Amino acid sequence: GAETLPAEYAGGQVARGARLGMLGNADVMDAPFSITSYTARTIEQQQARSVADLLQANDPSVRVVGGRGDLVDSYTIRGFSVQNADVAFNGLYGLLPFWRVPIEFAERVEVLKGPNALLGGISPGGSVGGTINLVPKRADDQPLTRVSVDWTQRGQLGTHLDIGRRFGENNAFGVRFNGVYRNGDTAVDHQSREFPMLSLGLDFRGERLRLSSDLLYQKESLEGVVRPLLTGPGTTHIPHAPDSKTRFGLRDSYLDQEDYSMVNRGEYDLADNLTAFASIGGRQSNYETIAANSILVGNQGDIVNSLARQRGDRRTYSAEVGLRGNFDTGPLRHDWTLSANRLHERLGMVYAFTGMQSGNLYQTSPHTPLPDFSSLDGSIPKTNETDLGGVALADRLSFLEDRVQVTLGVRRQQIESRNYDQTSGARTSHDKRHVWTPMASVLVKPLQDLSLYANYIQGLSQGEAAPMTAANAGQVLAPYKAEQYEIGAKYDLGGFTTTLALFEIRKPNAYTDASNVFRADGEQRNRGVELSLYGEPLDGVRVMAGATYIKPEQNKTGDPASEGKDAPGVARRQANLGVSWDTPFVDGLTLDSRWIYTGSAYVDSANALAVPHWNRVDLGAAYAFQVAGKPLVARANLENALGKDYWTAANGYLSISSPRTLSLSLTADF
Ligand SMILES: [K+]
Ligand SMILES: [K+]
Ligand SMILES: [K+]
Ligand SMILES: [K+]
Ligand SMILES: [K+]
Ligand SMILES: [K+]
Ligand SMILES: [K+]
Ligand SMILES: [K+]
Ligand SMILES: [K+]
Repeated sequence: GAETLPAEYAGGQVARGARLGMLGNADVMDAPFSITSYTARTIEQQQARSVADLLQANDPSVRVVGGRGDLVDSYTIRGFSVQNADVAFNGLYGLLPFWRVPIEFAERVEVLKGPNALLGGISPGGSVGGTINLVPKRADDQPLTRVSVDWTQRGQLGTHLDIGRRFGENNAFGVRFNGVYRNGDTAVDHQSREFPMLSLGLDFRGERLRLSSDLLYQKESLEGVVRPLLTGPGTTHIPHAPDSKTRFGLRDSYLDQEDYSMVNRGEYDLADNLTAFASIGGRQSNYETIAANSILVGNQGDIVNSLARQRGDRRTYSAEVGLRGNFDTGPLRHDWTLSANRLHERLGMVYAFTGMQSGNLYQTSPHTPLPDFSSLDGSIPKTNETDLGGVALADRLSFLEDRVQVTLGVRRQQIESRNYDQTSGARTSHDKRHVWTPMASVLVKPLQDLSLYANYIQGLSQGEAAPMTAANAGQVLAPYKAEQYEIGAKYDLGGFTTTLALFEIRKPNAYTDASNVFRADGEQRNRGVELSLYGEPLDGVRVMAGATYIKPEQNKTGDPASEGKDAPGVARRQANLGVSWDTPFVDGLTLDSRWIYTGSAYVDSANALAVPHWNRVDLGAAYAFQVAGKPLVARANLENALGKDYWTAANGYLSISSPRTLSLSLTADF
């Protein structure tokens, strides 16, 4: 079925399938895309708390910007940015915590590489690099009464309860609750963090009727907020990264960020070859912050911290309804889906940038003045209203005993947004557009264990508004249509799988031309190769490895200083290697190592500002034992074991590494 949880692959660290938006779940070997799905077991073994913790440690395609000391994580995938706000939830946008998705309630975290507008519609944030999808935990038949306690340097103490029960005839009903409370000093100087999280996953499985409800509350409170380093007009070189414990932004920064959501989902089998489905959900997101971005001034590490207060009240609704069925026109099977989706959001987002305070990269900042930001006090006005709605039709044509599979789709995507000035309430912009966006794929299975494939699909982003500097200040540009071609090969030898893919993604870029009109006449052309190996090649020895190579060409810019140069914040080379080993010499003892590599990259489109490659090494240990009939597992995670300090490049800015960080936990099942 479309919604059946894909089984775990050999080794239990990844799964055998993942969601393809409106098409539902597909096995890796029947997906004409590059998909990876990480399991709860991998989450729990690595003591990963966020999407970022997980993807950075394991995935060769994903690299994190911001990091855990910052209020936000973003992701780069196939040399494009992917916003945390663009992470899906069972294939739906707008329902997960806006700045940073927690994963201690997740059964899977999945990554579909490359744009996928046909499959899911436009992402709220306009991301086209790839779609990250979280699958919520459900209650298993066996009852779960799990408690764990944890410690993370320097003094964060936590507790996590995971309780599940199924009930009724044939265990038709499921209830799974997760609660976390984690609090205390982080690894970084003068920083502390509080984190409460509550989730519930509720399901009913009947004969023809399948229902679920997911609820989530979370809050992230920071005392001390790490922020990026911006390049300044005459930066000529990027200083060497400081000790990752140093905190060189605003000493008395804070964040309070709260997200909560609910989504209800259903299917009903109207006949043996016809199923209706729908989902309705929404999200409230409350944001309060004072912090500062650090700006490079000169070239020996001096900075200026540019202070801001930001307050946000964000209210999102997200829904889908559709039909899927199947028929035969002779030797050909049709598996068709007709879907319609809607995201509606009202946001108030106010800010004021006041304060410029001198600091240094190599120094943890002292207490400094907090400007008077009381002009943002009171109720937060509406600053934006957005409505994204689409209708799609797809058909997977299966031929020759399902060994050839041709998928075609088209979607009509509507976009509408209105903006209002934060001070005056004046209507500033109103964008209303539509785009038709198709896909086509083919997959052939020469062997049971070998799949070859090609796809074409697009990605959409809402057009930018012209900066106030420009001749066309305020004017909203047309949507950016990204286009992907990909081919690849997947080979499953039973215990492990190797994949290869080649892609290209072309996308318009906007810039201010030499006559001060902001135009989307730029083109980026990202072409790359991806290689992966995963599974359990020997008994008790699990491996996840991979490497990418990408040429992220700014193939059209006008400006000769940048033309045909590399897009900033996009390393050409990346790789990961992870090994998890059950020691045959001690019962219950498993040892993990990981190596993460990121090649050199640039911060600027002229490519005068390069930042070096980097390496991180992680070490883990888990020890499973019994006490009084009950299973316990003690774990250790050592992230960045070598204590390396490194910049991650982005476009016009960089984010500092986290320090060497030890986590310990004990888990008990009752
Ligand atoms: K899934
Ligand atoms: K890995
Ligand atoms: K970012
Ligand atoms: K998308
Ligand atoms: K959008
Ligand atoms: K957004
Ligand atoms: K824990
Ligand atoms: K706005
Ligand atoms: K590069």
